[PDB]
Amino acid sequence: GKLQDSLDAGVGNLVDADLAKESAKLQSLQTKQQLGVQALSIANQTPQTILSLF
Amino acid sequence: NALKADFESLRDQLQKAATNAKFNGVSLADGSTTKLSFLANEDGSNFTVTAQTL
Repeated sequence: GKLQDSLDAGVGNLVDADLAKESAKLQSLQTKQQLGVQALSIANQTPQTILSLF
Repeated sequence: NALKADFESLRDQLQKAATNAKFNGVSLADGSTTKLSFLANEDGSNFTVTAQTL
């Protein structure tokens, strides 16, 4: 009974995720994504001004 | 003789507890090996953990 839950803790040290860094990176990437969409829209608008030349 | 048989049983259970306690195919208690050397640096210098036979 000692060895079973000891090995369970041992696999838990190896497989389990670090939830705090995962949350930090999750909202970090989410805030980055909207700025990426804004950069996409601006890059699409950059060619639009060629019409003013003619 | 009864106390001697108790001594034999506890002595055998000591080996049964020592040999079977091993994580991932290796142990620091059974004495099968002198040391384990886990990583400590990006260079690869190991954190030596000397085995203590039980």
